[PDB]
Amino acid sequence: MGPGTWENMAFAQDSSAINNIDGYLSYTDWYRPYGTSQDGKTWYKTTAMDWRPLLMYIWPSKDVQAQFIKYFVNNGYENANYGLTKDTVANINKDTNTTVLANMAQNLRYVIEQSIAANKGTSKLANDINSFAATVPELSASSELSLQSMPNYRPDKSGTIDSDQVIFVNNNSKDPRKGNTSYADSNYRLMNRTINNQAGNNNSDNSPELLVGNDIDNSNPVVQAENLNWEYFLLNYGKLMGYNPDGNFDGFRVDAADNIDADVLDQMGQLMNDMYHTKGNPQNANDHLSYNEGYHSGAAQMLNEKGNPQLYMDSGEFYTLENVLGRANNRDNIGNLITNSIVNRQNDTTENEATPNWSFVTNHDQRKNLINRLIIKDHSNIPDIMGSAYKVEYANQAWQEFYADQEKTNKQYAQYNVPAQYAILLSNKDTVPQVYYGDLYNETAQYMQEKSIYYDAITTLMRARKQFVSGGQTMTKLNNNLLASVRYGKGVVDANSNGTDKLSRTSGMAVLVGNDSNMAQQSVAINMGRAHANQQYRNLIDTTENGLTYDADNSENPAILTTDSNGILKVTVKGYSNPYVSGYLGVWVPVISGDQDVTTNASDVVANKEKTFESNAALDSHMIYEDFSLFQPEPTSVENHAYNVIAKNASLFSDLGITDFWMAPAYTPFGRSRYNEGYSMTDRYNLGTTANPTKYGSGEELANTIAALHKAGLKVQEDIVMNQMIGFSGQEAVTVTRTNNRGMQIHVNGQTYANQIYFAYTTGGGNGQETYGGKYLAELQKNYPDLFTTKAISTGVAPDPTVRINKWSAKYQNGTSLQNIGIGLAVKLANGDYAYLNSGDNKAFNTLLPTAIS
Ligand SMILES: [Ca+2]
Repeated sequence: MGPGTWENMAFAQDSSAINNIDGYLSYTDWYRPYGTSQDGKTWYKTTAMDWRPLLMYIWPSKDVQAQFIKYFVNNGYENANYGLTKDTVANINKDTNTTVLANMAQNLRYVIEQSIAANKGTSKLANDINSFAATVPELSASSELSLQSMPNYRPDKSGTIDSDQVIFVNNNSKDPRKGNTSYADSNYRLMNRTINNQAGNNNSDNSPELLVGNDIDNSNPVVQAENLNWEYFLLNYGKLMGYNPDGNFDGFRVDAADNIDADVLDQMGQLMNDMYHTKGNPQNANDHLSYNEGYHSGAAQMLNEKGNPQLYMDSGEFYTLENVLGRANNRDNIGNLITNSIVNRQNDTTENEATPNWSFVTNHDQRKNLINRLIIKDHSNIPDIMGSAYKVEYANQAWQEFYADQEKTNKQYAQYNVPAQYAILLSNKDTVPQVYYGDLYNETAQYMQEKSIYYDAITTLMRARKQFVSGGQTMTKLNNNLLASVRYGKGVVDANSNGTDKLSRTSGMAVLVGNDSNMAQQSVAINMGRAHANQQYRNLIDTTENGLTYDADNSENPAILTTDSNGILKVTVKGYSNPYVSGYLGVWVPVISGDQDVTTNASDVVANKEKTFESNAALDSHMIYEDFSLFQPEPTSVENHAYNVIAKNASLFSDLGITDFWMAPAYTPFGRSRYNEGYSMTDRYNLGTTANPTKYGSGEELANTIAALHKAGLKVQEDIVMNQMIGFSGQEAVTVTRTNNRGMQIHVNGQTYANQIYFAYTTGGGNGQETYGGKYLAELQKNYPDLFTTKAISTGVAPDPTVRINKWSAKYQNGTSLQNIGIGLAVKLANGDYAYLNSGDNKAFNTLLPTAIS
C-alpha cells in the first residue's frame, strides 16, 4: 500500500513489537507501530527503537479518550493548526460524536510526534503518559478500592491496612470475556489454616491468612518442602556459603506464626528434631531455642497439644505490664500482674506445668505502633498518611518528640515505669524474657553509639537475674496498689523450703512495685522464705525523688537490711513521680562474696518423651535479646555495620546474661520498603554482599558475627519469614477478587470486583532463589526421609521435594495486598473480550487486538 494511517498498525503480532503480560495487554504499556507522522502527509517507518504508548491509540472508553485529549492539550500539546486548543477541547466528553473524537485523537498523535521530534525522544511523553494515567481511576490506585478512601477513615497505627487485599483464584476459562490464567491455578491455597484451625474445623481463634505483601501459599506441598530447604540453609549458613564455618544459626524466631498454615510449624519442629534430637532431650531442645511471634492466646493450647516444638509468645503479659504500669491515667490494678498472663504467679511452686513461653516489655512492632500514633496525631486530615502519603520527615519529627517525651516525668506518649516493667519481666518464673535493643540504646542513632536513659536500670536487673533469680515465685499485694514478687532461690521450691542446693541460701530476690504515685509512706513486710532467716540483703535498686539509686543514696532504705528469724524483710516505701518511677520500685538480693551463677543445667531437669520445650528451671535460665529496631539507620561506615558492632561487643552480651541472640531478618531488603529492615524482602537466600550489604552488613560479616557470639557462649536465632515476600520485579496476569484479610469477598463504599485479570507483581526471588532454592532437598530426603512421607494436617499429604522453587510466581501465592496499579489496566475490546496476543508460550486464545492497531 501507499503510505498512510494504516501504519498505526502493530509492526508485528508478537512480543518483538507489542508489550504484553502473559498474552494480555496493559493500557500503560507500549508497542511499535509500523510507522508514524508529524502531519498526516509524510509517514516514516519505525526502527526497532521507536515505540509508542498504547494510550495514544487505545482507551478503555470514550470517556477516557476524551480525558486523554483534554489532558494532553492542557499539558504541552496545543496546536491551533490541528484543531487542538484549550477551548476546542474544553467541553469534549463521553457524549462527543465518535468521528470527532477519532479525528481529534489522530490530530493529537501528529502534535505528539512534533513534540517527540522537538525533544529528540520519548522521555517527556513517557512522563506525561504516567501523569495522565494517575488521574484516571481505572488506570491507577483508586479503582483497587482501598478502605483508606472511606468517609472519615481513621488511620491504623500498625502502618498497614489489613483488609486491603486481593486473592488469586483459578481461571481456566475458554470464554474471552473471562480470560484464562491457568498457569497460576492451584489445587491448594488452603487459607486461614492458622493456629487451632489447622485442620479446618476449629476457627475459635479467627486468625487471618493475610497481612501485607505477596502472601505465600504455605499449604502448597512444594512450598512446604522449600521451607525445609530454607531452614536447613539458615541452620548451616556459614558452612554452606564457605564463610565462617561456625557462622550457623541455632534456631528461629518465627515471624507471623499466627498467619501461616500451621503445618509449617509442625514441619520445622520435625526437621530440627531429625537434625538435633530435641524431643525428649531438654539439653538439645534448649540449645536450639525457637520461639513463635503471635498475639493470639489460642496458640498456647495449640503448642501444648503438639508437645511444644516452639515457645508461645505471652502477649498477655505485655498488655498487662502496659495497662498496669505504663499508662499516664486509668491504670489497671497492680494485682493484674499476678493473674493476667499465660502463667498465674500468685504462688508458682511447680515445674513442667506452665506453657513454655517468651515474654517482653517492648519489641520492634510496639515501638512502631507508638511512633505511628504520634505521626497520625501530628498530621491529621491526611487519611492516607500510613499509605502512599507517608513521609520519612514525619517519623523524624515523631522521634525528636519521643526522645524529649521519654525523659519527662509527665510523659504524653512514652511508657511510664519502664524500669519496673523490666523488674517484673526479669524476675518472673516460667518464662524466657526478651529484652529490646531500643530500651538499652537510642535506636535511631548509629548502632550502639548512644545508651538509652534506661540502660543502667535494665542492665543492673539483667546481671542480677543471672546471679540470683531461681526457685519458686510468690506475688502478693501489700496494699491496693503495691505488690512484692519474690523468688525463693535455686533449689528452694516455696516459702517453707530450707533449700536443696549449695546456692539456695545466697540466691532469690524481692521485687517491690507500686503504680500509685501518691501512695502514702508506710512500712511493709516481705516474706523472703524460711530458707532466708537472719540474712543480710543488699539494696540493689531503690526509688528517690529524682530517679533511682544503686547504692541507697537518698532513698527510704539503707544499703543493707536484715531479715528476722522467720525470713521477713521490713521495708519503707512511698509513692514517687519522676522520669523513671510513677509509683514505687525496689529490688533486694542476698549479700554475697564474688561471683554467682544460678543457671540450672538442662541435663538436671525432668525429660519427657512427649515434650520438646518444658517450662522449668533450665528453660527459665535463658534470656532472649532482640538486636534491632525498624528505625535503625543505614550505617555511615563499614565499622558501623550492626554485624561488626555486635561482633566487637560479644563479651558484653554474655556479661549481661543474654543466652539467646535474636537477629533481624537478614534477607536482601526491597529498596522502597518503609524501613529496609528485612521483612519486606526480594531474596530469601542473599543475606548481603561486601558490595551490596543489607542495612546490617554482608553475609560474610554475619557469619563472623554469629561465630563471635558462639565464642562468647551464646546461641543465635534468625527471624524466619514465611508469610510474605515484597518487591517482586516481574508482573504476571492473575485472576483476582477483592477481599478482607481472610480472603472473603467484601464491598467498599458499595463497590467490589471478582474474577478480574490484574497485573500484579508476583515473579522473582533473585539469584539466591535460583541458586539455593531446593538445592538441599535431595540430601534432606536421603538423610531424613520421614520429612517427605509424614502427611501434613491441613492437606493430608507430605511435603513434595520433587519440584524445586527456583523462582516465585502466583501459583505459589494466596494473594497480595493492593499494589496501587489499578484494576482496569487489562485491555478489553469494545465488546468486553480481553485483548490477547497469541505468540510464544501464550496460547489461551487466538490473537485479538483493538481495531486502532491491527
Ligand atoms: Ca499468610
